[PDB]
Amino acid sequence: LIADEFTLDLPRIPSLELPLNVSTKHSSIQKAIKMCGGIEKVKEAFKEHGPIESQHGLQLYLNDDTDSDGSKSYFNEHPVIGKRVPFRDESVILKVTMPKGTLSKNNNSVKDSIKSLKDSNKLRVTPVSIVDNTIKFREMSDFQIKLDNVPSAREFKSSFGSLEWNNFKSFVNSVPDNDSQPQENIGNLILDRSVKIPSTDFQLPPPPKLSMVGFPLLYKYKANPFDVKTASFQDIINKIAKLDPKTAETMKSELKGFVDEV
Amino acid sequence: MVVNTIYIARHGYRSNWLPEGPYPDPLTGIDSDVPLAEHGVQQAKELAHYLLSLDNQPEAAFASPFYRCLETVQPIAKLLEIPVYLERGIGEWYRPDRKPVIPVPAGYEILSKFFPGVISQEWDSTLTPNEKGETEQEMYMRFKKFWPLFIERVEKEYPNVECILLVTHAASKIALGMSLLGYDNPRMSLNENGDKIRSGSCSLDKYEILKTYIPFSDRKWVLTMNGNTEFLSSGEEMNWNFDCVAEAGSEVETVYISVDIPSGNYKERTEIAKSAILQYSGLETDAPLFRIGNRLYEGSWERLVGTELAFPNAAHQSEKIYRIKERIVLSNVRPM
Amino acid sequence: KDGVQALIRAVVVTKSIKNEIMWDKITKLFPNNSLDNLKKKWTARRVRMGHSGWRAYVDKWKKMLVLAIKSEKISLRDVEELDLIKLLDIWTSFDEKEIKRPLFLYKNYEENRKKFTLVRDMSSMIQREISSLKKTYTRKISASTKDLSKSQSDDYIRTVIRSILIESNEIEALKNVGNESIDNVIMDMAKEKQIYLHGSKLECTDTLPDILENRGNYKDFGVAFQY
Amino acid sequence: NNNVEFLQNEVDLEKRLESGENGLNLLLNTVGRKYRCFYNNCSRTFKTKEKYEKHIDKHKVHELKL
Ligand SMILES: [Zn+2]
Repeated sequence: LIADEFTLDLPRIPSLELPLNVSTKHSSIQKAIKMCGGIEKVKEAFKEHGPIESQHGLQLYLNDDTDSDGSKSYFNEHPVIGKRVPFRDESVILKVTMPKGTLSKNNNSVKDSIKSLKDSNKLRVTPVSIVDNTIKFREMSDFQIKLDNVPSAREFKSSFGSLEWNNFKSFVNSVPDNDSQPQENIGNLILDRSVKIPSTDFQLPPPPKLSMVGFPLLYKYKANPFDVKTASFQDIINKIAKLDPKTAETMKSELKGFVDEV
Repeated sequence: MVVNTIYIARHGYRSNWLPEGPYPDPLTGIDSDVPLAEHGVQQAKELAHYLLSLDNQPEAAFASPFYRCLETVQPIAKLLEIPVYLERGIGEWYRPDRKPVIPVPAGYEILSKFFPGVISQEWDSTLTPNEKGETEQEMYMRFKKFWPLFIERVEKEYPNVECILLVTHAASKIALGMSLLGYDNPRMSLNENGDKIRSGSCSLDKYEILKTYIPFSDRKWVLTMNGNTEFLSSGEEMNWNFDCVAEAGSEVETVYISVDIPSGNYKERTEIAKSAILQYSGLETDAPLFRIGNRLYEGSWERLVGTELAFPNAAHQSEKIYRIKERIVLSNVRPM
Repeated sequence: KDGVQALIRAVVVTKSIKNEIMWDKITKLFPNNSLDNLKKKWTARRVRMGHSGWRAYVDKWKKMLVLAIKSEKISLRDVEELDLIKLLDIWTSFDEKEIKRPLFLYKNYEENRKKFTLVRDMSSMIQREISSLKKTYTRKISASTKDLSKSQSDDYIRTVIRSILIESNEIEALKNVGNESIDNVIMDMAKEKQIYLHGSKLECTDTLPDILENRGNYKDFGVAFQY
Repeated sequence: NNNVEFLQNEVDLEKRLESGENGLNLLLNTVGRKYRCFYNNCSRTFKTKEKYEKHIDKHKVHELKL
């Protein structure tokens, strides 16, 4: 008795390998595609072509909830970038066709669900498609900065992110027609004290890409293959005191002597 | 040889199957020659996209000339851009004692009004059903006679057509398949576990030669796809078989697995050849054996460190997204 | 054109013996264009068989070539002088020994196992990104028999053989080991290039010494400890 | 890189492992095993088994002379 000769003429379909544990519910699979920007973005991302260095790819947000004012729950999250696999070895998708409630009795494993029906005629298996294009997330996540307690970031999120008209009027009416102190800290304008911030912080907003490389660099503790030595202890502490006497006085009061690393 | 792939498909969902009316009368005026419901309007368009996605598309389509069958092939003919021919030989079955009468199908001249440019007349029928209806024995003999004549007409009327689509009826589909395989009667099972050719709404089969003119009567046909219905948003419905007494139309916990064929290098892609066939044994075991064309393979059961989502609607209101998590990684095997 | 298998075998014979595709001499074997159609057809052909097909050709050639030398069906000087005609005639005369149909499977799992005793078988940024995207990370749920004791004991023979050959009237550690196993291990080490053999003196190949000398940088750890 | 030389060592090992050597002999010959005579008032030593076999065969010849 020969084993059934199934077709491989089948449709070729795209795939997405998420570095997430997506449960079987519609709510879960829906939330997962929303983290990538919706089904339009995912389908478009499979159609990108050209040198891998240039591909914009798909952007994944690990935090993407929405607050009561409709603003993003984590404005500023730099995304995990995914790209199409350059050479995806083709694989066949098989449909396994169990009786109702077989999967749960087998601790949700398909292996055990096959083995627990070894002699049955009910358990159909058939090939359904070949996959030959896949997006994988594989580069590191960028440096993340938290703006939850930065005064100007809260004013921006609660206006330009919420689209609330009361907040938007209050915001634009507060923007000076001309700024007389562009040299001074923005905290002098934004009075709000509900947030702990030091006056040494200028509320400088963070850049859209901090790690200019998605993969770790090859330092490997190797040097690249491609004079204070004469000074006295008093001369060295005097040079430090030229910029800040506090560190110089602290050093003189504590240290016993310099050493050249030779 | 020219004809090397035969496709057979059941017509769409009939208007008389709905839970409530008003049920529309046959526009062709012939008894029981009813129109396709909205389910048939959608599902015939699905099958057109599905056949367009396969890298082995038909080059000619033969309809049983009933209105429901020609209506089913109309979107196929439009979207695939292929010629349609009548063939009454693949016609419906009616038992001899049918009341009030045995219906006879409409002709090209009137069908041309309902199907302008879709249908074509450069093919007369290979043979035709008895006007007094048919016993199941005479019915099966009709299909047994049909096949060796039909292919010898197709391969001479057309010089190079290799793949053909038949659009037809539940009894006809099963009888055509069983006779193409050569069984003594169409009520037999394909195997001792009791499988039969399925025949639900829009259900499709594929028959192919195993791996100069050789008689069609000498060639052996393999049933390589046997009631494929994945491309239907409502799945297979209204399934029927010769075990049913009545004439046709009057809990499945599915999971998905990926079988991967990793190549021993990163700068290259493992490609599955176009005309290949899959066989397996032992999925119940920790080392299943798989055939993919010329090469044998042995697996290993593995769980993915993440979740893989596949989008079948995105082939080369709702998406049929598959979750993939268990995998069978295939290592090569040397026969000894 | 029909000699495409002769071209594939000539690429295998040259790249296996001389470590490179000796195109200059291959051109003198099967008459074709000066390099171009040979190089184009070879390059087109390999992509249809991949690394899996290449290994099938290499493993078969290695097996035929050791059997041929074991039975003296060629004189070693003809291999060194690269007599492609004789070398290709070796595979030719060996392929005449067997024939088969493309395989098939039985529906019962056990029946296949009864019928057949099937045999199992640093770079730039963009190259790292390419490689890292192709890999799949998977947790093994099950496989073939573990066979741990035989594998462990076989590796214990590797340990004891290596521990002899690395520096220096009895051996104690192999006393309890079956006398049949030692043959397999010394043979495997020869195939894996780990050993050489004078008329009755084994020696380790420089790979074991060099891997220890390069990866075992203890003189540097000594400097780090002082610092 | 020494491919024909490696084939020569490999096939020569396979020949010698068929020429009655247990493999453990090739190990023992590196480890320091000299063979030694066992006959009455003989004590001579050999660094290969063939030379030991010849020496014991010379003792069989001595028994035949006697
Ligand atoms: Zn002696």
